[PDB]
Amino acid sequence: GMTEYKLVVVGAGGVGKSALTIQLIQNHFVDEYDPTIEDSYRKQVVIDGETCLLDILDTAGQEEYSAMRDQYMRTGEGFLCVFAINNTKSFEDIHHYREQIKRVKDSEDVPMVLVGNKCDLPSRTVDTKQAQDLARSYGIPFIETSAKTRQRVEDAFYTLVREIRQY
Amino acid sequence: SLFVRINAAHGFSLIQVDNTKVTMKEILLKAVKRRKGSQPQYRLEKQSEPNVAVDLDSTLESQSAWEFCLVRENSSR
Ligand SMILES: Nc1nc2c(ncn2[C@@H]2O[C@H](COP(=O)(O)OP(=O)(O)NP(=O)(O)O)[C@@H](O)[C@H]2O)c(=O)[nH]1
Ligand SMILES: [Mg+2]
Repeated sequence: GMTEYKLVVVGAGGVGKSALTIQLIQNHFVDEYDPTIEDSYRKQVVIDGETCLLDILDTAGQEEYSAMRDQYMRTGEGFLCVFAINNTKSFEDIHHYREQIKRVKDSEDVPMVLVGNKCDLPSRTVDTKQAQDLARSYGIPFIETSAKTRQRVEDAFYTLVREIRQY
Repeated sequence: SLFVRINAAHGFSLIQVDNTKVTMKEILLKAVKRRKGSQPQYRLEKQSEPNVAVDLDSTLESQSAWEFCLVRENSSR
């Protein structure tokens, strides 16, 4: 008795895709690093006064499961492209995710947010304007999050729903 | 890598397994911890055999299946 939105969290291994998802769904921070193959979580939420069902797909950063991307990228309605602010390699890796999503969607615009996670940590190797400029080159928002402190976690997921509703 | 699909009340989880000698108990415990957190009693059912609990002491190999439903004991799939 409500609309469902299919959100997908992508990014390199260890950036905190699972931690972000579990902080949103369960209000809990996962300390362990248990690499994901694939997991989905559904939760009823209120966004801008409107109740809806989130269907969040948590995906693998490990290259061993890269063949799965074709499937989930086709039906995903909005994407969090996550890197960790202390890992420039994960920032580099954003492009290959964005490019594969673009190809599968025949170069359409797709609801998407660039997420720089682990903003609670003191070590920062990705520059703020560098990240803002990557987001601007893709035409998408940049949001700094922490799955540990919950900073901007709802903002990141709810922005996708706001975009899906308008598109 | 080998894995099994666990269908639960609010989504699915793919659970890695080293081999088919793993017990069904080990799979259930991994699925519950990921999806529910720290600990209600749960059972696993074969996808093609609803409403029957799998023997948790048996091996994955003995089940001849790679997809299971995770169900709270007072509920159904
Ligand atoms: N300090 C801090 N640690 C975080 C944050 N998010 C995740 N972590 C930590 O980073 C590690 C990896 O997190 P996880 O969510 O498993 O990463 P992932 O992107 O899902 N990895 P994979 O692609 O293998 O599934 C864990 O130890 C987790 O606690 C965060 O915002 N801050
Ligand atoms: Mg993960």
